[PDB]
Amino acid sequence: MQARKLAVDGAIEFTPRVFADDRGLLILPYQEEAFVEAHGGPLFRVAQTIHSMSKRGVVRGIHYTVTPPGTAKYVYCARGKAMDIVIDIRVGSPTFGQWDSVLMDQQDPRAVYLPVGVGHAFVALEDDTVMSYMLSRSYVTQDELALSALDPALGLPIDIGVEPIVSDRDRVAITLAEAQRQGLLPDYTTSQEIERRLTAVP
Amino acid sequence: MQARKLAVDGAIEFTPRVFADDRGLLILPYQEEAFVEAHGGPLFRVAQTIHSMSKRGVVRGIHYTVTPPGTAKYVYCARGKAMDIVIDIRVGSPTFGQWDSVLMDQQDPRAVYLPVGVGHAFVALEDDTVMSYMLSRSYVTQDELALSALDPALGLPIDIGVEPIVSDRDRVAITLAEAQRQGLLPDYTTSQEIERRLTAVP
Repeated sequence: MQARKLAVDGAIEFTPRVFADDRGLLILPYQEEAFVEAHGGPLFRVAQTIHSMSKRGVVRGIHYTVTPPGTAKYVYCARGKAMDIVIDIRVGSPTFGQWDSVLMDQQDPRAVYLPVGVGHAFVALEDDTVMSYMLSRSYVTQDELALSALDPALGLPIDIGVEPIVSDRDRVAITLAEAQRQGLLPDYTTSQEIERRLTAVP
Repeated sequence: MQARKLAVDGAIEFTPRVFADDRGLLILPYQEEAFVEAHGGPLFRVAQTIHSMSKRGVVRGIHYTVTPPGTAKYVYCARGKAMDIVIDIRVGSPTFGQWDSVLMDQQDPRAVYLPVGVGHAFVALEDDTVMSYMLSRSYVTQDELALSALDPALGLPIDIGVEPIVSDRDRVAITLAEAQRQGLLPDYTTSQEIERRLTAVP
């Protein structure tokens, strides 16, 4: 497994080796040793997993959790192809306002660790695209917020030659800048404090 | 999410609700609230995850970890269709020698919790069948053992109309009864002690 630090502080891209034989294939998308090497502590205790399947051109996001309590996540594409996007919405971060993207396909699988306090989005590049997540806390509707993924200011890589397919909840989301002004974005220091507790060595 | 106790003591089948809209589908395969209600404590800390893809007719198993240290697992089928099998190989268990099966498909997805010390096998019923696992311990070859899935004493449902595709290691694995005589099986009391430690509350 190889790890590569992303441009959003603390986010990490993991590239597992793909093992093949006459029965099929195997990857180990999350590995404690590689994870600790790159992050400095183990994964958060897992509270919930997600399996989402999307049609081509679907854009989901930008999603984040009110912080505190916040949520850290670990995601990979288990079927199909996605452009995964991490957006740094943590006020005070050295990379605040920046985003980075990871192409996730089945030939060269990659997983991404999303720190507490960051935003997540993706676009499905094929039908039947499955995004598989581990989360540090169960989804609580009241704590789950969104930002506009289509915000021309951000210029996310979510246009693939078709009209983006977006839920009304994601479509009506306020922009990063509006959320900042309203005091709705996570604080970087607070997010790192929470993250350090979630990923502490037991 | 609904939980159902399987015939192997401690193994549990979870059935998540499938949410659908014009973008696709979503399930939450692992949910802490439901899991804690059914098992009595939260999932083990996740040491490693697995993404295994198999051709139709592949039979993997029966697999278990030398105990101690043992491995507990949580598994679901993320693509394709599998007959998932849990086999109670724990000497001293009240359900020793029994097995149960869970049909894992994309229409009515089900996940299974496998206690420490049990055996696991499955048959892929479609090509490109993906089995997705969370494990309590990283896979160590020397600690990973096999039992015969074709054992006439068990009568596992693993022949589906094509010649089974089986690794050489699985093909020559000894039977459960023979492994018992040889002293190679997990002990139930030991297994339960490890499981209690892994899944303790706070």
